[PDB]
Amino acid sequence: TNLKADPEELFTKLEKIGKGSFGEVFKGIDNRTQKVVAIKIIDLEEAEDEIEDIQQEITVLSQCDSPYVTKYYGSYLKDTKLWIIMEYLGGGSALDLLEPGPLDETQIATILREILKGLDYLHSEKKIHRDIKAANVLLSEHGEVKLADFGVATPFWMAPEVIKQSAYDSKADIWSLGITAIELARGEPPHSELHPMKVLFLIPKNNPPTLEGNYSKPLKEFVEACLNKEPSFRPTAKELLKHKFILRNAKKTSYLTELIDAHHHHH
Ligand SMILES: Cc1cccc(-c2ccc(-c3cc4cnc(NCCCN5CCOCC5)nc4n(CCCCN)c3=O)c(Cl)c2)n1
Repeated sequence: TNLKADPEELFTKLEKIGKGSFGEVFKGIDNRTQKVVAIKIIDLEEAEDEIEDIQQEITVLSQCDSPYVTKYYGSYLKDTKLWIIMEYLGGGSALDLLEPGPLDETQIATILREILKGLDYLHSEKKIHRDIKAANVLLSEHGEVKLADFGVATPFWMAPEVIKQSAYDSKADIWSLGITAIELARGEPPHSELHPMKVLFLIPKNNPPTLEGNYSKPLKEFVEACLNKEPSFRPTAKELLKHKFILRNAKKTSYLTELIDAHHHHH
């Protein structure tokens, strides 16, 4: 992190665009390029126990160089405040884009395909995302789909072995992807009506969720593949990129601008 430069001279801070982990997130302008950025400001006086978690996510982001992972531009310390500068993605999150109404299976398949490309990248780099969910999938204004908000190394997207504090690996991300597929299809993850502490024992106790409703059998099978209780029975991200649901239904990401437009016109 840069300790000399004054982030308030380098960036113009604009409106809040999100409640982030450990701090609020603002739309900002890079004053030298006039590009829009996302700025997370964390008060390190008021968030002291979590500082190592913040450092860990910065480290992981700084090691990533993929079209499918939100870019990290650096961080600055001013008085007690840490400014973290990231790529601004103007389409908003996939969770945002569920608000006007249901996605169609081409949109679901396209978003899942792009998430899978990001997971393929991370897993090939021996990284685990750890918090795959629609709120952490961001779209550019062109429809590009990228991962953000890595989990630290709410239970609804957690694999059973993560909850049982077993040794887990990248297959935990594949379970979370299955939950995210249900969320993209239905609007909410399984058990969304229940208190989190009940969900904490239901996920290990119960059979895995299934996708309920009038969805194509390939989509239900995609979900069932990801949501195996046994991690070794879950496919890899590489394998899932060849799943018939993806191959039959995914299309150009640029088509997702229609989804972004529907969210803009809805508001
Ligand atoms: C602790 C730690 C360590 C290292 C890094 C970070 C860290 C994590 C995430 C981000 C972040 C980036 C980001 C980019 N673009 C966007 N666009 C939203 C546009 C919405 N508009 C609404 C109006 O209509 C148009 C669309 N939002 C971003 N958000 C907010 C959303 C988070 C979703 N989970 C970020 O939180 C940053 Cl900067 C740093 N954290």
